[PDB]
Amino acid sequence: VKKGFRAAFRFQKELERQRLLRCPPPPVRRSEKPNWDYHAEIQAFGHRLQENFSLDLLKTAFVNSCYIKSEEAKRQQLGIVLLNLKSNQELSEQGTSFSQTCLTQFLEDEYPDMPTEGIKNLVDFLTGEEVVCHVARNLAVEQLTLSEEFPVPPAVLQQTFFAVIGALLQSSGPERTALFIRDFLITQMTGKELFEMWKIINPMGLLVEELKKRNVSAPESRLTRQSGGTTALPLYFVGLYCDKKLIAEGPGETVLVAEEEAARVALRKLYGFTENRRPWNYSKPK
Amino acid sequence: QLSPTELTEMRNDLFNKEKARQLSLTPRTEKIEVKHVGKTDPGTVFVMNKNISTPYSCAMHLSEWYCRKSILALVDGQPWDMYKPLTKSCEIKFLTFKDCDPGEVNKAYWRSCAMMMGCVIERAFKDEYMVNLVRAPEVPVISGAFCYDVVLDSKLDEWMPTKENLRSFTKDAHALIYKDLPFETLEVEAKVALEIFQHSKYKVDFIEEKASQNPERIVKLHRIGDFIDVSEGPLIPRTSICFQYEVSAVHNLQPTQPSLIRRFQGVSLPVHLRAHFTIWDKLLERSRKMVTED
Amino acid sequence: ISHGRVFRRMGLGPESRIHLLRNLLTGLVRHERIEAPWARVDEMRGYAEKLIDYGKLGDTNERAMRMADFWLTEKDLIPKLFQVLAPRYKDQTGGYTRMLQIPNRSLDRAKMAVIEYKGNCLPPLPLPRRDSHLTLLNQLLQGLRQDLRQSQEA
Amino acid sequence: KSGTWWDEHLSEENVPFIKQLVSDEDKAQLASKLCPLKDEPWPIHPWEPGSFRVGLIALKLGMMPLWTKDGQKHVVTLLQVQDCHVLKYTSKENCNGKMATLSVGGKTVSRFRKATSILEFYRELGLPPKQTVKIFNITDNAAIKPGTPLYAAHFRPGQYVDVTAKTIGKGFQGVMKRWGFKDIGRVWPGTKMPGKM
Amino acid sequence: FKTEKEFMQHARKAGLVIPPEKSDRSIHLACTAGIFDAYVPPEGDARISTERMKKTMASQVSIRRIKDYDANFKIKDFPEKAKDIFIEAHLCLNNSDHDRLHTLVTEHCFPDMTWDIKYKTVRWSFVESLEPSHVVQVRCSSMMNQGNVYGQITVRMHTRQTLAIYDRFGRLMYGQEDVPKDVLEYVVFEKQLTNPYGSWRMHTKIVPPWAPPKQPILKTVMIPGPQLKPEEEYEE
Amino acid sequence: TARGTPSRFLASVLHNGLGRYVQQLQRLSFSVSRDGASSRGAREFVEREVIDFARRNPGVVIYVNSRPCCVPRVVAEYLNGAVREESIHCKSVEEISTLVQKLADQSGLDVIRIRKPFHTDNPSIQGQWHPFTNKPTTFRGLRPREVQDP
Amino acid sequence: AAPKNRRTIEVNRCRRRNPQKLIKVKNNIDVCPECGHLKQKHVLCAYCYEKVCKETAEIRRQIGKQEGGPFKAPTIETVVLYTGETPSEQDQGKRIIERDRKRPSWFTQN
Amino acid sequence: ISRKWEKKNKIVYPPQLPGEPRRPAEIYHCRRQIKYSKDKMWYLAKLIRGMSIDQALAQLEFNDKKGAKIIKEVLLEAQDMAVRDHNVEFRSNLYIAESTSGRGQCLKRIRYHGRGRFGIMEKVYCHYFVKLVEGPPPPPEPPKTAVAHAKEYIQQLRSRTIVHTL
Ligand SMILES: [Mg+2]
Ligand SMILES: [Mg+2]
Ligand SMILES: [Zn+2]
Repeated sequence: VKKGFRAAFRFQKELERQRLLRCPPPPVRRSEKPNWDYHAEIQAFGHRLQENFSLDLLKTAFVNSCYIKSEEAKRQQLGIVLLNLKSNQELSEQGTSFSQTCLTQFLEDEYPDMPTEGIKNLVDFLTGEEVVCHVARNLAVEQLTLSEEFPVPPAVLQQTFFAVIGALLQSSGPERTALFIRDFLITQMTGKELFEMWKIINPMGLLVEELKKRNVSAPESRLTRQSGGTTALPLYFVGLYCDKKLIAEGPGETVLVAEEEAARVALRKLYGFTENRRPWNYSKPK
Repeated sequence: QLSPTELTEMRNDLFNKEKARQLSLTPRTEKIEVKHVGKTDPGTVFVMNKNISTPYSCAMHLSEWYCRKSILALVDGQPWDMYKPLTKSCEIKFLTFKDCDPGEVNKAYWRSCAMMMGCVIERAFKDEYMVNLVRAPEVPVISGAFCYDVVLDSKLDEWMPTKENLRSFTKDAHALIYKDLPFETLEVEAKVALEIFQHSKYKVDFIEEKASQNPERIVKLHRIGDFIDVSEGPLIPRTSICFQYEVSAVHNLQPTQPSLIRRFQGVSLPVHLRAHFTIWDKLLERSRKMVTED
Repeated sequence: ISHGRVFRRMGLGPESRIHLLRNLLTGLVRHERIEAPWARVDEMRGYAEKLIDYGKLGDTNERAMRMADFWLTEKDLIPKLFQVLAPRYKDQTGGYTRMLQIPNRSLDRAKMAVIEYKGNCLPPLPLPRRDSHLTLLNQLLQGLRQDLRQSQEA
Repeated sequence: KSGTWWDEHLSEENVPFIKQLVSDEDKAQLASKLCPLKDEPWPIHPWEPGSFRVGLIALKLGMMPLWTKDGQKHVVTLLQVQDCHVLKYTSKENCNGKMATLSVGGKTVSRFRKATSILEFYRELGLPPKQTVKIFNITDNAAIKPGTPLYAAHFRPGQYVDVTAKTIGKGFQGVMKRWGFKDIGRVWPGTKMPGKM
Repeated sequence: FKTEKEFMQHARKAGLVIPPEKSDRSIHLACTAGIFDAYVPPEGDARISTERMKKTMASQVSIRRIKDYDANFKIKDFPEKAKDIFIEAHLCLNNSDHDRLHTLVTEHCFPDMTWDIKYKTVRWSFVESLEPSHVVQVRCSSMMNQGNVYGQITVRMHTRQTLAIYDRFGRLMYGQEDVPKDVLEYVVFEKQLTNPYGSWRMHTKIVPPWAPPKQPILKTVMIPGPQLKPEEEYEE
Repeated sequence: TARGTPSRFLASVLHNGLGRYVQQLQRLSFSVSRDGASSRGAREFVEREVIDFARRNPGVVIYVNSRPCCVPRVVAEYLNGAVREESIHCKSVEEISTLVQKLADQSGLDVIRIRKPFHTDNPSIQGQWHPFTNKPTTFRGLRPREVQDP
Repeated sequence: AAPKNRRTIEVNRCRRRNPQKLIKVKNNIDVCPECGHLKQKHVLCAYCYEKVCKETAEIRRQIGKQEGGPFKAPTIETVVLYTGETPSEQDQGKRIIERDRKRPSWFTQN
Repeated sequence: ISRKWEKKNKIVYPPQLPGEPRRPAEIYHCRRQIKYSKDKMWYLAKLIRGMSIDQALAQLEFNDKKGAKIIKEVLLEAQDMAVRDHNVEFRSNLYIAESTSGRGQCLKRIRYHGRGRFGIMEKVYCHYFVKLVEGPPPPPEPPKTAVAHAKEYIQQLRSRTIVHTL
């Protein structure tokens, strides 16, 4: 036994760290932890985004139907005043509708040659559960969301995000909300190749249909380049020619894969969604 | 009309339904006192569940050596399947290939091997041709081979299996052995059995024949995977018990005029009774010779 | 190099080896069934077989009596050899003894064998038994044998 | 899963029967190769300078004294040819050698102690399995049809022959018996040390 | 050797002369080993739903002794009180409330209730009471050591209960979670009438032979036969 | 260490700055002792600096909890969920002001080795080099020592 | 020669855990048909052998009582007779050993 | 000393919901202060890892080493405990999940050397630990095939990035 306190106390804190790592506690909501004031957190949410949210509308956006039901059950069993809480169902509908039409107008203006099926798939990806939940989590939406289950279910989180967009639409109008859609949803396709967002099968079939609409001749596949054809690691470049004029060329480990890639390259060029296309313009309208 | 793939689905669905129906007959757990009367572990009592537990479950209570070697069971002195639920309290004994008198075990292996051949041949032929399984003749194991009576399509009357075609049958059979499929058994009334084999006239005749022998009109059905067949006696638990399996030859049985019945023949040995390559060849030759049921 | 060396090296040398075998052989004749290390029982088995052959010469034979006198330390066994063991095997030309490996003994895990004189009163040893003829493999071979008879007859 | 040998599962009745059955076929398989010249033999060419005919596998019976008319003694070794047959022929191209190769087999051995693959090779040839198989380098005019029996009269008195075999194994021996023996910082590769002789 | 005789037989064979111990202090028991006068439940009692006078008289004699120690005691109130004690005791099993359970049950009952379920999960609920419980018997012990007088009251309870026992791994081994089932139980309650703090606590249950066999267990069981040494031969 | 520590690539949170700039710091929690020499700087910071900082950063919510403590601390929480605890023990007001502003400007990403000092999602405008980028094509795509009209 | 350096645990595990050092799995184990206990194919069953030895020891103890001394080996054959058995015509003129037990099923009178 | 292994059997799991697949039972057993070296015991513990309870008992029965009998008794005790106290249905339906040896508390004894030097000899003890899991033995991972090797190699080539550039 060595006399002293500082070393023993420091080692106690060390042991507590291991006790945490060995058994990581079950994650809980931020609202339950210390240093939480809902009203202050709601106000910072708007100012942080440089938006003049209506506090009454913004608070309703975070109220999910599931939360209202769970609160009532808790109150009833623990018998104890009428609750008039309005859910975010109405706001999320307005936000979802505006987001779908706002994103459609944005994409149609940028990519006039994109087919409606392509535009819809991009709007589905941008408003998809994956993209929206990622954006909502990184904007503190989940921390302010009122839900029965934590972590907020993807579906509930997506509904709350569009409800917030609905509150912004009523508060600041369509023009302001559109810049919010552009800054947080349109940016999500940065770096992504078209077919990563819009999933297609048989690109060659789609290419033939699009060329017919344009009256162009059916594409002919030819071997532009070839290397190590009789090896486990071969390389093939396949070029598509219309009237003996190259429209696209694609690489592949097999001739079939290269031919399919060439079709995808042709579709990207036709729809004006090439890798080296003009970047999205974020300059403040002027 | 139902196609091959569709016919199997209908048979399995009716087989599955009756299997569920028999289970529902006893809604609650009921305990039967099964007493082991074997030479080893004498006096053991199994308090198994009625209509759910099987002889194999009793073997699992004793040891793994009982599970591996128990080809058949003697429930109240009657040959019983390892996976066949025990209906009531009784006495149980386990049979192996190396017993002093494995006559019942040898018959079960021969029947199960014949049934395995029915599955291979039924699915081997092209869709265009129609294969009809007449029956599996009961041939003593001392005959040299097991056989199945099949009526091939009229268009194949001239066609005769070649040496390469026979090897193809064995590869399919071995594929069945590799799958290691349990032999499921259902004892159903003749009415239920007739519905499953309505398409085949030969099976309906056989089903009525066996049903008449029994006073309760109950027919034993067996299934390998998706293949359902009618059998006269118990079968081995799994197809993986077979190690050496060959389809020796196919012989046409007179009179050809009414119908051309082709006797597909084969010979097999279990893992426990493996034969040497040289000895296996001698057994293979005599299997090719035609077998006459007596 | 021990090419063609039929005999084992045991005990403290040649003379000790013979005495060790003699003691085992004397015990076998009296008890008719003994258990000892496998190598020693195997080494002694040859002497056990040959001792019966000398007993068949008869007690009147001088050379046979000298052999029994040396190899049987307990003299009451000598009458048993000539008058009991030898007549027992009068019909057999050999194979007087059977030797079977038994589980390794607990102390030193030595490989162990049991050797007995065939025909003793003692309870029979659990001899290994070949599979029944009625087995599936034997029945297939029995059918094959029957067919080869018909073919040979034709 | 466990191991098995040929007669493990045979009954007392079927061990003698199977032993006879496999012995009778062997005797009948060796008697069916006793007339190679009426079984569609390969072309028989005349000997030419530079030709290399096949050899044979023999068993070493022992040694005997032999005397010559000049009064000298000579010790000879008796080599007996037992069930020697040609097993395989390989042409120059496929053999990866300048000369074609003829595979020859030696003493007949039990089929119960041979690998399945080897058992399948002899089944096609129609001969009982052999104990040893050796390769002889031959010219294209010395090719013999696989299955042809080879006899001791393949060699004639007055001829010289190289004889190859494995030497008597002496086990791990010391330098004195192995090599007859009673500083660069390392032992050279190939240094004569104790080892298996 | 477990038995004390074998221990003292081993101790005399070891020369370990253990002297006995005398002290003013002794073990203080709050309950008794068993029932003072076993109450045989009349056969056919479940079927329905001078000797009687003699048996009833014994209860009248005993109830007087109970009144002597506690004057404010009504046998009419006990069935309702006993029902509450029975339900509370079993509820303690659901949450392993042993310290509370000790107040509701005696030291004789406690081991039986909790020992087997030490590493199991018990879910039990009292659905309903089919017929009112009534005090079938009342007995009282004679003066015992330390001047301890005990009173035992047997209450017949016919109730609808639900029981589901899970094993150590959360897997159901007995019963059904929600299905109500009918149970007829005779429950003896004991109280140390001498102790100034004794209270009526569950003591034991009476199981008549005619009682129907209990619910079958889910899993199959193997009862092993005689394990014989090599010399011993098996005999049917 | 580089080999003994983790690493990551240069990144941003939600492409911050592409459409608009969002301050990643959202919450600051201060623990300050009413009595305690080590909290003297933190107490002075709360009196004269916290209010002006709060107005400058409306997006950040600041919780000041005055309680007995030996080591005053500031816990900074970011939008990406990162939590960064710092000690202001015995620090002057200027030092605390510097640390707090430093937390305000950080993104919340792990302060670990960054492999490259640049990140782009579109490295090439003209097509990434491949072995055929600078190889001429040949008539009928014939290979070396290949014969047309085989 | 003394070791030049301490061998590391890494090196020692490679030596100690090499397949050559590991216990080989046995494939010749089987179940005895008579008693159901385990045995090796080439070795007598331990359970069955002990059963024979136990009875053999009792018979030898009985032989000792009849001989009643050393160097008294009989010059005639011996026959063991269990309770309820009488000397056979073949088993006549032979030393009789009486066992106070029923003849074991495995022990068959010849 | 440490005796955590004994306490593992005391863990109680919450009742499983009907949807959840039946959780296999786990039985922990050990024997402390065996008079044997852990080094020698390790080979026996290693041998039965992953075997079925019956296969492990068979192998140990015919093992000459002294540790085999000791481990066999522990295994038989664990098998009996599983069915009796841990609600295991079939005694044969168990396999060796974990089998290890551990250093026991050893005794130091005064020993001697041939030249009169004074030595300390340790009398070695060890612990044997076993964990049995309900169910059949998990099948041994098969050998890596040629197809698997090719897929891995091609995957490595495809993961290559242009190093040290934009
Ligand atoms: Mg020695
Ligand atoms: Mg040698
Ligand atoms: Zn045995």
